[PDB]
Amino acid sequence: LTGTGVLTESNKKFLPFQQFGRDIADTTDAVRDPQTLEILDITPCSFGGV
Amino acid sequence: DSTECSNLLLQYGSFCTQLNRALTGIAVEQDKNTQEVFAQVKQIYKTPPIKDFGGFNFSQILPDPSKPSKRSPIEDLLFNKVTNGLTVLPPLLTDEMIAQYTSALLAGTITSGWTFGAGPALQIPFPMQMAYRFNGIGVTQNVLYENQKLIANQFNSAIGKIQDSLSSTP
Amino acid sequence: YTMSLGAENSVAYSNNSIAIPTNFTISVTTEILPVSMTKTSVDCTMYICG
Amino acid sequence: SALGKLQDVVNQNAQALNTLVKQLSSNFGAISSVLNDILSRLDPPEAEV
Amino acid sequence: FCGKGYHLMSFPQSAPHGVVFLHVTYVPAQEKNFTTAPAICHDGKAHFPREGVFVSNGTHWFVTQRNFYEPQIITTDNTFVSGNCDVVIGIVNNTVYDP
Ligand SMILES: *[C@@H]1O[C@H](CO)[C@@H](O[C@@H]2O[C@H](CO)[C@@H](O)[C@H](O)[C@H]2NC(C)=O)[C@H](O)[C@H]1NC(C)=O
Ligand SMILES: *[C@@H]1O[C@H](CO)[C@@H](O[C@@H]2O[C@H](CO)[C@@H](O)[C@H](O)[C@H]2NC(C)=O)[C@H](O)[C@H]1NC(C)=O
Ligand SMILES: *[C@@H]1O[C@H](CO)[C@@H](O[C@@H]2O[C@H](CO)[C@@H](O)[C@H](O)[C@H]2NC(C)=O)[C@H](O)[C@H]1NC(C)=O
Ligand SMILES: *[C@@H]1O[C@H](CO)[C@@H](O[C@@H]2O[C@H](CO)[C@@H](O)[C@H](O)[C@H]2NC(C)=O)[C@H](O)[C@H]1NC(C)=O
Ligand SMILES: *[C@@H]1O[C@H](CO)[C@@H](O[C@@H]2O[C@H](CO)[C@@H](O)[C@H](O)[C@H]2NC(C)=O)[C@H](O)[C@H]1NC(C)=O
Ligand SMILES: *[C@@H]1O[C@H](CO)[C@@H](O)[C@H](O)[C@H]1NC(C)=O
Ligand SMILES: *[C@@H]1O[C@H](CO)[C@@H](O)[C@H](O)[C@H]1NC(C)=O
Repeated sequence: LTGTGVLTESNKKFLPFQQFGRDIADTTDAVRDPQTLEILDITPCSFGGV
Repeated sequence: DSTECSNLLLQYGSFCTQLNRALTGIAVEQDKNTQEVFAQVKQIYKTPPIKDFGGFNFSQILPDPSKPSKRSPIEDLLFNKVTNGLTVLPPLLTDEMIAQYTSALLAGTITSGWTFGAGPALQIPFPMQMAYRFNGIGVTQNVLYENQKLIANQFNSAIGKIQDSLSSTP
Repeated sequence: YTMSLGAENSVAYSNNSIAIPTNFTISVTTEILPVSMTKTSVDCTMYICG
Repeated sequence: SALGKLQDVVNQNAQALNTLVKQLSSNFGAISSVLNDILSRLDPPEAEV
Repeated sequence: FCGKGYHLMSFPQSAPHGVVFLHVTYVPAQEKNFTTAPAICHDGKAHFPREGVFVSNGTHWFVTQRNFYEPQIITTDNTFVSGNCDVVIGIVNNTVYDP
């Protein structure tokens, strides 16, 4: 799963079978990393108009 | 009826939902338009059986009871002179209902002037209503009261000319 | 049902009778009119291509 | 339902935005609806298509 | 345009993405039947109301403003003269008080 963003700690209660989270736009919203099995939140990097 | 075509069309997402939603918005907007234009009174007014309005003749614009549609002669002429997944939705108000609105508006303005548009309908004799309207344009009442027969004749001739002009112009 | 257009009223018209209000009601009614929408800007390049 | 007009304007704007967001999840006949997947799966000649 | 009835004044109120207008209107109430005439015949002169309308409570004729029943004695101050009584259809006979 390729993408760009800021990876932070998450407080979302992922069930054990659940791997990743998805938003309305079908982009990944959270991920469970291998080798640690901990739940990471994915937030897009800052952007806006100039 | 093609299943493969619908399967391919599923790739495009919710385009059909957008189109149907826009058409539904237009369809409800048409009924709303008709309500705003015609449903301006909550009271269905009726003219008295005797048509004594001080010489003023409203026969060409009042409903004709003889016709099945209960339409005025001018309204009858107007309705005569205007002639794959696609459906036409009928309007919420029928033509009879819109004609009944117009009849109520005509009866209210003939029997009560402008009073029914601002509150309860207050009856007033029609030559006196037209005298009020003459005051509204800066003309005294006596000008009308002394010329009431002439004004009534001019109004009747003008209405007849309206009917003739509508009938004879394509 | 066939909807009713309104309450039936027969105004008592005659050629020498008038109705004059002996009182009045001070009425206050609301009219709601939209003025503006939400100002949304869409970065076309970022929407299409990220 | 007194304030129905303003709520209708807000609902239409939010619904249009949500429809625009949801349109990103459609692949329009492509192999995937995710650009990252296509870029990490295919060479430029076919990823371009 | 500014509510139902005879418009007096309106008050604006701010709303989210809109405006709400409080339309204060005058609504006539408690109407009463009267017998009316276009003009009053007096001394062979036709009298017409300057601002109001001739009304009769059954036996006596008054002149009142058109939107509120305020009967007044028909005088030469609230009426004007135009012609004789032979032209107006429906003119009725009554005296016109001279102050
Ligand atoms: C009002 O106008 C109508 C039509 O303009 C008059 O009806 C006509 O009446 C005459 C005789 O009374 C007939 O010869 C015509 O054929 C009628 N025309 C139509 C179209 O019906 C009516 O008489 C007028 N007056 C009143 C009081 O209704
Ligand atoms: C003025 O008088 C007329 C008739 O004298 C009244 O009209 C009648 O009202 C009653 C009560 O609703 C009805 O049953 C009759 O059918 C009406 N007659 C007609 C010819 O319309 C009218 O209500 C009176 N107005 C006021 C304000 O008292
Ligand atoms: C005109 O209408 C008003 C109501 O809008 C009447 O005022 C009411 O009068 C009664 C008895 O006099 C009181 O019990 C009410 O409390 C009054 N209402 C208000 C809102 O003040 C008034 O009496 C009417 N006047 C005439 C001449 O009919
Ligand atoms: C019409 O109004 C007039 C004046 O308001 C009434 O005349 C008065 O009636 C009262 C009640 O009986 C008497 O006490 C007065 O002496 C009368 N004044 C005059 C100058 O006559 C009249 O009665 C009213 N008519 C009706 C049918 O209500
Ligand atoms: C109003 O008054 C006039 C004059 O006072 C009345 O006219 C008179 O009518 C009688 C009979 O109808 C005649 O004999 C007189 O010659 C008329 N006089 C004039 C000067 O025209 C008129 O009839 C009255 N109207 C009503 C409705 O009472
Ligand atoms: C290796 O990954 C597995 C999950 O497949 C995990 O249970 C294990 O703890 C990982 N080991 C190390 C040393 O990270
Ligand atoms: C009103 O009609 C009656 C007949 O019902 C008539 O006698 C009277 O003169 C008419 N009045 C006016 C002002 O037309």
